[PDB]
Amino acid sequence: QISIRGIVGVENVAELKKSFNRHLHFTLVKDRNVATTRDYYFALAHTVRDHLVGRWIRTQQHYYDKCPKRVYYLSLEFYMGRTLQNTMINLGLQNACDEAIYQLGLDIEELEEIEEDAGLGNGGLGRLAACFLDSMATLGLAAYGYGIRYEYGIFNQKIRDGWQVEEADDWLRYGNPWEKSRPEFMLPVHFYGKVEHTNTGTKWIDTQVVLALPYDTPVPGYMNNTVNTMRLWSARAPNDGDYIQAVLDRNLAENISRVLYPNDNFFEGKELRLKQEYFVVAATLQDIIRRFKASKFGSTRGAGTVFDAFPDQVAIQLNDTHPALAIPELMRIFVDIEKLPWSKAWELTQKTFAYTNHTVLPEALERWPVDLVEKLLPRHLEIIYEINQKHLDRIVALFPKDVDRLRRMSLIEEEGSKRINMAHLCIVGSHAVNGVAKIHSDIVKTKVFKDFSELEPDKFQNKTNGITPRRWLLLCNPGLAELIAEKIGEDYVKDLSQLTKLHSFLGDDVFLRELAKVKQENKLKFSQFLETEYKVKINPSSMFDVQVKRIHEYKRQLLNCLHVITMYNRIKKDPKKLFVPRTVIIGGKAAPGYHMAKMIIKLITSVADVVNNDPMVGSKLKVIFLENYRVSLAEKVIPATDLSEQISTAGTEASGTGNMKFMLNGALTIGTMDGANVEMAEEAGEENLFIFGMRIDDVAALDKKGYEAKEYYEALPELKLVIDQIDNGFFSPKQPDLFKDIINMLFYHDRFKVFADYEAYVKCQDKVSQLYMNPKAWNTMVLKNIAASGKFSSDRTIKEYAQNIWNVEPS
Amino acid sequence: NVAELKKSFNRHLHFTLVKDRNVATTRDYYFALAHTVRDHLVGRWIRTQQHYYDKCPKRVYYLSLEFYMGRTLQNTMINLGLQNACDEAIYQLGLDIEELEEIEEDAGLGNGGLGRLAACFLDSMATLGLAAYGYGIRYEYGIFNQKIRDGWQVEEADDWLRYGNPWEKSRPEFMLPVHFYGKVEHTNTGTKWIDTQVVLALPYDTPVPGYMNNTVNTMRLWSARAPNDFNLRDGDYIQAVLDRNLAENISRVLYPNDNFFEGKELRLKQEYFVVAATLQDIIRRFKASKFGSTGTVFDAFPDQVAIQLNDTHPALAIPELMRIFVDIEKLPWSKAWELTQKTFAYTNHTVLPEALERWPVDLVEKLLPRHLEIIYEINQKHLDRIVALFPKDVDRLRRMSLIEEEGSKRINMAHLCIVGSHAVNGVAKIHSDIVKTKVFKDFSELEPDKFQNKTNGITPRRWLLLCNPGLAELIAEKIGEDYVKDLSQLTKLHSFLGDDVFLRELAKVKQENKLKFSQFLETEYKVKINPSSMFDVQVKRIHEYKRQLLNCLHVITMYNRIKKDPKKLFVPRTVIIGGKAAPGYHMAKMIIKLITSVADVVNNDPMVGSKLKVIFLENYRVSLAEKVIPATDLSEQISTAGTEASGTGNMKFMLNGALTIGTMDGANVEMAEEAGEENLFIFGMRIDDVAALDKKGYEAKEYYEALPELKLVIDQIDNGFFSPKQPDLFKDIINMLFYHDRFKVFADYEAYVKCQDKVSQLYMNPKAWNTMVLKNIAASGKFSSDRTIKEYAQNIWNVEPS
Ligand SMILES: Cc1cc(C)c(NC(=O)Nc2cc3ccccc3cc2C(=O)N[C@H](C(=O)O)[C@@H](C)OC(C)(C)C)c(C)c1
Ligand SMILES: Cc1cc(C)c(NC(=O)Nc2cc3ccccc3cc2C(=O)N[C@H](C(=O)O)[C@@H](C)OC(C)(C)C)c(C)c1
Ligand SMILES: Cc1cc(C)c(NC(=O)Nc2cc3ccccc3cc2C(=O)N[C@H](C(=O)O)[C@@H](C)OC(C)(C)C)c(C)c1
Ligand SMILES: *Cc1c(COP(=O)(O)O)cnc(C)c1O
Ligand SMILES: *Cc1c(COP(=O)(O)O)cnc(C)c1O
Ligand SMILES: CC(=O)N[C@@H]1O[C@H](CO)[C@@H](O)[C@H](O)[C@H]1O
Ligand SMILES: CC(=O)N[C@@H]1O[C@H](CO)[C@@H](O)[C@H](O)[C@H]1O
Ligand SMILES: Cn1c(=O)c2c(ncn2C)n(C)c1=O
Ligand SMILES: Cn1c(=O)c2c(ncn2C)n(C)c1=O
Repeated sequence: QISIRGIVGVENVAELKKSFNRHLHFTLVKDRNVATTRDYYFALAHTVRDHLVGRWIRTQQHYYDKCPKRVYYLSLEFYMGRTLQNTMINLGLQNACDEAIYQLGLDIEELEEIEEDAGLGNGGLGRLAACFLDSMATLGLAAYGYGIRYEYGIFNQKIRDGWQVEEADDWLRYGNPWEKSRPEFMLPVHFYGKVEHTNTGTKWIDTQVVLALPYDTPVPGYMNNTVNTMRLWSARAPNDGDYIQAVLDRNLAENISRVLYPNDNFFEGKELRLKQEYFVVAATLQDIIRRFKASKFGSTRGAGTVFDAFPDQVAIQLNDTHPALAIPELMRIFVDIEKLPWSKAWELTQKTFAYTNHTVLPEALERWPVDLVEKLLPRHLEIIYEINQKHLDRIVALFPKDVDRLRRMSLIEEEGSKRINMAHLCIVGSHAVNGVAKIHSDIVKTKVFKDFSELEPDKFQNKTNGITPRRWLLLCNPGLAELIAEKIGEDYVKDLSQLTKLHSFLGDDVFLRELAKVKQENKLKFSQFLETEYKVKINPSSMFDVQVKRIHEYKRQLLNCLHVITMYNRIKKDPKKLFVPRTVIIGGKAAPGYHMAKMIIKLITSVADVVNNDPMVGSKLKVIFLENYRVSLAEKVIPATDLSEQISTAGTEASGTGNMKFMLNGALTIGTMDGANVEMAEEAGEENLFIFGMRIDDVAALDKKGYEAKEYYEALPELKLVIDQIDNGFFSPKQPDLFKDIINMLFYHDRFKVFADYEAYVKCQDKVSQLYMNPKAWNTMVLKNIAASGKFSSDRTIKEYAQNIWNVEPS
Repeated sequence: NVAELKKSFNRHLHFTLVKDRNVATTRDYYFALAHTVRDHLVGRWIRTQQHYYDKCPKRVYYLSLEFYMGRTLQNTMINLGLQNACDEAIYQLGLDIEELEEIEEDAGLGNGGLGRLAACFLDSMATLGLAAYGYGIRYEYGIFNQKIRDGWQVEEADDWLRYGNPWEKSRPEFMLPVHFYGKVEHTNTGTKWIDTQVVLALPYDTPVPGYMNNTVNTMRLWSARAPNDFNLRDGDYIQAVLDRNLAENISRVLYPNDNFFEGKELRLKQEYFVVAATLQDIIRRFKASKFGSTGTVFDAFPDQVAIQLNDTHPALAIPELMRIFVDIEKLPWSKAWELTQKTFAYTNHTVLPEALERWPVDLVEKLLPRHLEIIYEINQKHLDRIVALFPKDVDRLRRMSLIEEEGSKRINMAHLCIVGSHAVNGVAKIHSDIVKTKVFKDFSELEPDKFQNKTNGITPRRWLLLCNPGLAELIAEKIGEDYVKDLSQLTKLHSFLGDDVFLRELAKVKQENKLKFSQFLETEYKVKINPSSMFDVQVKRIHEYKRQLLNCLHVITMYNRIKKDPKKLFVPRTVIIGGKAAPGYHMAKMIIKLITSVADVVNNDPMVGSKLKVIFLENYRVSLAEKVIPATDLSEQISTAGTEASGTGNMKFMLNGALTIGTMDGANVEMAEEAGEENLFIFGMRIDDVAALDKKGYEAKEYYEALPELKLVIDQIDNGFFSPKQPDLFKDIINMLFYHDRFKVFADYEAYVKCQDKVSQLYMNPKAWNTMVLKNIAASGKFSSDRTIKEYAQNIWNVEPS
């Protein structure tokens, strides 16, 4: 990275200070005598952005000059977090900027903390897109992310009287120094209208128009010359009763990009959401085609622009089914506008698109009513019906007698209200389909889409998820990054598999102590934060037991809560008995319409109030509901964690990525054999994780036999006490019936079988406590996790997409 | 200097626009230049703020719902002395600065004269070194863009901020809360206005450079935003977020009415919004000042603050200041009221009844319950004094009340402004006299010294140096450039009377302007323009009182004369009429359609040819005014006597070498006083003649029957000559002219046409024409807004130019 001492190094810092002062003066228009911390943040942000402009421009020129095949990552979500520190690190500028800011008499941490998260995602899906952008830039791929510039991202969460409340995430209030508005590149998007079938062919007419205006954010590679782009579209009314009302009604078009739908793993079939999906797809495809036509591969024949080489120059990855409309939109452009024959257009379409499936939970599946699609996108409905007809004609030819197979494989679900199965659309319109962990990809291929995989074996793949070690180690845990570098060099950042070199320090007491010291420093720093936000006295010798992720029945924060109450009851039963102290932290947002998740939050805060204030418990056990969990807060809590809770019901968590973050940062994992937890066990050795509970076949057996929650309740005395306390008002004395809905769910409607894993979970937790009392054995197991975490770099993931799906090479 | 401007341009294109030159747009170049120029005033902007903090001059706050600012690039270059160096830098970069200048959107945050006065005043106050800020609303959409479709006005949203605004700086850190609705409790710790809805006011600051000095003042415009904090009093999450639009709608769009009151609740919200944010900001600045430390600190407030109310639109400033002083700062009513009167002054801009702001009490009670209480108390103490002085005069109470009781009760906002201000002024001598001695006679009798005149003015930066550099240069070469800061120096040009070499130079400047504008006209309208024709121009908002219709009758009169005798001598004219109609103003829209209909016939009649062409000049606005005004030979200023409070277009034309045809109305009267009445083409009824015809009764039919030329014109309009596919299209106009014409179009037709004949005669004698032009230009000095501001400063604000 850029030097700070010596002749040149002194000048580097000098220039940065000069640029900072120039921005404060000319850009912010403030004298130092009236400037605030926020002004200083913005002055530094502009200074840092200026430092990547040369590479950003040169990267665009390079892609134009050499025509590498381009990768377009199309997603409704990019969960980017804060940009300042990540950019400084990737540009090799952090040391120099740190020094400049220090010499100016300012506190760099304070400036960095001013920045709002770009919270343009819900959880793992959106964050995967963000990690992927970093990795694709670091590997030199010609890759752009395309999404929506929501005016409001994921809501800011507060807790009031123990319940979640939502506030608007007004992240653009003070502006965004990391985007460049580019209205000259605006493109039209059409809605409603009708289809006309005339002598000149099929026309989509009488439509309403909304403009898509792009905003570009730079995506710097780690220590290279690549600066890629994230292009996010914002909706505007076209410029073309009551004049005043007509002007105000421009708000209706602009509402398309107003707010991120705050649902994680849950389908809500709202018209505004469908508009968002078509909006991002239509603007993105027009932009991609425009760039292709301007490129050196752009050429024209009698029949118009030649698209033969389009899939040799363009790969589009569909992040879940949310941008599934890209398939019929590309066909619409090829057939209605460019006049290609259907067969040729369909062939080009399949070669262009690949689809990533991110969940098998039924409630998450996009099934759009046909009548809604007919109203909003009539031509796309026609095109989808035609795709389905030609799809089913092939199936009839292959399997003349199998009538049910046609029903199973149709893109249309015909019962009651007819709906479009967007996953089926994505499968037939793409050349590759992948899941996000071995266990999940297998379920996708061999169970959920069995009929499709049988006819096209080689279509279905696995690409196990990953995380970027820039944000999720170098940035969030500089202490650990430094320790690792001291022992094995700094080449691990670009090749994370080099972490296996840490195995040379097995049995090295000095290293095991240094590792523990890093964790302790992180815990002390985070404990400062906790004690300023919450009325709690944190026991500094306690095990930090952490479950942070979106609040879900399938992720089973509720199971964790049952264990918290169990520990509480053991303490009250035997005050003098040995207890390994814990700070139990549970955090995450509930989708605002998700009743059971909101009840689970209230249960946790209610339990916390009892546990934290019981003088017989004291420093043995404290419980924190960590508010407003999001990317920047994840960067704080993850490095401070000793035990990572990854306890989804086997078969429900497609991959997980929080699990990987915790593993890389020195926490041990308690979890089920679900998602990538299975592969973490493969890499580190199963005995080096705290694995428990039903596996996917055990869940299947219990489903076959039939799940009777009451049997576990009657059989397990400790469970009985916990449940009776919750049901009878022990945790809600002013409102004894408060948790009725949770009890009813647990006993009669628990699709995720909390009680069935309780016994194994509590036994497993007891083993965790035992190991924690032996620091040498604890930290030895930690070392074995960190040293085996290399597979989970998103650089590895991206190389696999590049080689086996996109057909592009790292550069 | 040139070398560094080029370097700065390139740095902004690279780092600010993030563009390689190989993919740059013309707009990119405009923005790179705009940032380069803005950078040159930042030092003085910051140091001006420091200076006002350090030395504590009394501050002037110009509070207006409108700032009709036009474009900023050229104006800034001129005031900083950078225009010539920028032109050369841009030329060396292979570009044309005039092309870049055309990229900029107008800041069209006004309707017409009232908003443009505020803009001229900001330039003048900065040039004179006054510690002055303009306070208004940052409308997301300004005055609509006007298109003409099938001869009719159509409106398009003025999306002026689409590509950003390089001449503002957002300052969300200085946001302030504004309250609406709610209810009042009169508690033992004071009156509390509670359970209100809150809207945040986010300020955006635009620099206001003085001409060639060290002053850069500020225009601070507020933008509405929804609050974020959760309230325990707090449905669908998505809908709740979308509904933030409702609060943000307050600053969405300028109400596009000129001289017309529309009592919409959203407009009332706009008025309170600008007032509450502005007063809060002024008090914050006051408390932080050296005078903020001190029996109350506010004793010095009116020695440190003047607030000027631009018309009654920010009238709520009076009860708002009382609310803050009494409810928040805990001052006794008597002290608060004393301080309030000494702080505020009010400018009245019209006596037309349809323009008068009268808010229904029930609307104010709902939206601003505490302000209604305060207005009632102001009124009670007001009427108590009147009863004490005139115990037997019951009707005088009715006349002077702030409340009109007749059925639907309403608040007379002008009355509120009068009682709560120490000074009230009209905007030209004729108008200020009517305001004092007729409209508000009851008030002036009790407080004679309260009522003043301040005749309007225009800035000679935008309206001479910028719009007409040839004329500015020519004047400067003869008498130096002291006239820019003291326009009365133009009287020195009188000495060049009889200098035929100079008169030819003057004529050549006009001719160059005409050729350039002819190119614009041929580009935009594809009509062939006769270079030797008199450019006869009426540009201003479309109004019955401004009488574009009367002009149209003269146009048709000329057409008919040509068709009746094609061999006869005819002095050729290009007749240009332009202006926007308020969208709800039916008659204005009919008048536009009549003009475009007449134009279509006149322009395409082969018997007429190059003798006469007619243009409806589309999308009239500040930047287009700068193009047409310098190209004008004859300026039309033909409002009915007593209806135009002042006018300012009239002054612009006079400064730029046009002769004026007009009535003795508004400032036209003072233009005649300065230049000599014989050097204007004055015609028609005077204010006393209009009163006499009102007394007698106006019967339009009598003029129609007595004047053969009028009859022909009217019958043609009436019977479909100008609308053959829609013979009765103009029925509404005809009905109005005969039975409901409050502005007496026919009554001035004869004098108007006879006057127009004299203009044509003079235009055939270039020496005599240009002699009269010189006498107009040389007598235009009074109409500098620098003169106007000096008088406000001395006689109203009590501040000294610096
Ligand atoms: C309208 C405006 C214009 C400019 C150029 C600035 N930037 C700026 O540096 N202004 C100031 C510089 C100062 C330097 C030395 C001493 C005092 C200075 C004051 C300002 C300045 O504009 N003061 C501000 C003002 O007068 O509105 C704010 C910060 O002060 C209050 C909160 C009390 C109202 C600011 C902050 C506002
Ligand atoms: C996303 C983005 C990023 C950057 C850094 C820029 N700015 C910029 O200068 N870009 C380019 C520079 C080039 C220099 C030499 C040769 C080619 C260059 C191309 C670009 C560039 O980004 N080209 C743009 C693009 O690829 O989207 C536009 C202008 O081209 C199309 C309209 C055809 C799509 C632009 C304009 C867009
Ligand atoms: C034959 C002829 C030639 C030309 C060039 C013109 N154009 C024109 O406007 N010419 C003049 C411009 C002047 C400008 C300022 C001062 C004096 C000017 C004089 C003329 C000019 O040519 N004057 C002529 C002359 O002196 O004979 C005629 C037009 O003037 C009278 C009608 C009074 C006889 C005209 C109008 C006629
Ligand atoms: C990584 C991350 C997630 C994904 O976590 P899982 O435990 O895999 O569900 C969700 N939210 C945030 C803020 C994250 O950083
Ligand atoms: C100066 C001006 C006005 C005022 O013109 P009047 O003829 O005095 O009514 C109105 N609109 C614009 C754009 C102006 O420049
Ligand atoms: C639909 C959706 O958000 N799915 C989520 O996707 C992420 C990223 O692949 C997975 O890690 C996670 O297990 C899964 O729940
Ligand atoms: C209410 C309103 O806009 N009034 C206008 O104000 C301007 C500026 O004072 C005058 O010149 C003009 O005659 C008058 O019509
Ligand atoms: C029942 N339900 C919801 O209602 C819901 C949800 N996520 C958001 N919402 C509204 N999930 C995951 C869910 O299971
Ligand atoms: C009747 N009327 C209007 O209706 C109107 C207007 N200005 C705007 N509107 C709507 N004027 C001046 C007017 O006289």
